[PDB]
Amino acid sequence: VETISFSFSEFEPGNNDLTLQGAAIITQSGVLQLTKINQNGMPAWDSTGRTLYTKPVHIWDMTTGTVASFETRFSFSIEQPYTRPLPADGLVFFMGPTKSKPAQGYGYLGVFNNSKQDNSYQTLAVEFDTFSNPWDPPQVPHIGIDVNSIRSIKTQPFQLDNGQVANVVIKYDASSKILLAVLVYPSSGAIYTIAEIVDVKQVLPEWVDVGLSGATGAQRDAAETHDVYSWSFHASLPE
Amino acid sequence: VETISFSFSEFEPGNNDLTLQGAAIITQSGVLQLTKINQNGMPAWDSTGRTLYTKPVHIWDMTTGTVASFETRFSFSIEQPYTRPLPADGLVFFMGPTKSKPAQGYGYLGVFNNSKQDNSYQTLAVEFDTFSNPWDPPQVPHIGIDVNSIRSIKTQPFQLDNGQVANVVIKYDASSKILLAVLVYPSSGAIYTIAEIVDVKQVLPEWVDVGLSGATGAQRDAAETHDVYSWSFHASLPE
Ligand SMILES: [Ca+2]
Ligand SMILES: [Ca+2]
Ligand SMILES: [Mn+2]
Ligand SMILES: [Mn+2]
Repeated sequence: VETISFSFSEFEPGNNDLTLQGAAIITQSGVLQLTKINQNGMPAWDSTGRTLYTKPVHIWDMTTGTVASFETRFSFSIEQPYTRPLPADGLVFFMGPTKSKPAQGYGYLGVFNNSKQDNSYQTLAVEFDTFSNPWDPPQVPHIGIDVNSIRSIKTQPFQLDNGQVANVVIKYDASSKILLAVLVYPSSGAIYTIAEIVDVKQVLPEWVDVGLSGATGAQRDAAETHDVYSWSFHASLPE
Repeated sequence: VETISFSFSEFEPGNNDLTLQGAAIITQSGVLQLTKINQNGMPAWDSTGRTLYTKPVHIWDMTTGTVASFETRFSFSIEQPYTRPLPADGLVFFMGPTKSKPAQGYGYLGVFNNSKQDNSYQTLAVEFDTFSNPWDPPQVPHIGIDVNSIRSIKTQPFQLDNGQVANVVIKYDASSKILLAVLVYPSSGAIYTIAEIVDVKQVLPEWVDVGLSGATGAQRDAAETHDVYSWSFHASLPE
């Protein structure tokens, strides 16, 4: 069995096990700010940032046909400072081709480049979407499972507890092909769940990079914070 | 669309929407004690109790072939007073034939009668097992998905936070056939998940009763509390 795992109780500036991209920044206090926070302490619009675990994950083996099961956990906070314009756009956990570069920002969360379902993306993602784009359900924010597209194969609305820390748990069981996500707000006790069938073997390449990405809006002040406090990951590939 | 739903933010003695069976009683304080609490304030062994919702639920329709999606949530607490003998046995949420009475207690949790996988049980359930019987995984407590058998088709160990309140969320999406269960301990922030594929049409009858059940051990002082503070349920049958 081939296994890989990491756990950051807090983010460490300078730890090479994590690559920062775009506006992404790790504060001295240990917080990962995916989208730029201005001098005045407020989230900047037109911003996109990501972080990738430096080491690639062996998610499945073509020769043997085996597929790994995995789980990732992280705590994050989103603070929407203005009543208008609407806030945007969200953050997301993603898995895809190794050594990828940030894609289009805004509603594409830095992971996609358009709103088409393309197998060439070879990406699987769990989003926490804050702005309703033409391809989105009307309810916002919402959790969404993305398979080779920003257009979720399934979504689940949830209420944002402004500035409060949300605990997220994502798990994929290769035998049942079930990918599930759970979001918990310890502040209010609220619990949300979403799940769907996903055959990673039909989506992702054998080796992938796992990461987090966030993006703020296209017009002035259509922004919000996309801070992450901790991130753990584990994958087990049977032989 | 055929929909049904109920929500007890608390329990009240006398409310006839809930049928109490065996040792289960609703205290003046509004707490549902599935298993007998003696006069000295401790849990009695050799006790089995359950509560059923008075009205049946239309889970699926043979003629049209339509299948209902549902979700249920509840809060419970288990207190294990002694170091020895081991505590036992657990509580569980179940869906099965209407007009049912409590089955065997102990490790069968008042829902099954043996350790066989019999289609005649026509029962689906999510247990929170505190004792490890011969058919169980070695770790207890554990969550488990039961399909016509006390021998779970899938289990998930978890740590008990003694006497603390656990928040449970169980959801079933018929289109994906996914059955998910989540447990959250507000006290510690701990989150546990478990999911599996279940085709209710191959398991349950068209109409079912939904309920909760708890049981204590077969030997003196092999017991624990099985209190439920709240319970909600909702189902929706397409067309
Ligand atoms: Ca969006
Ligand atoms: Ca047991
Ligand atoms: Mn979306
Ligand atoms: Mn068990």
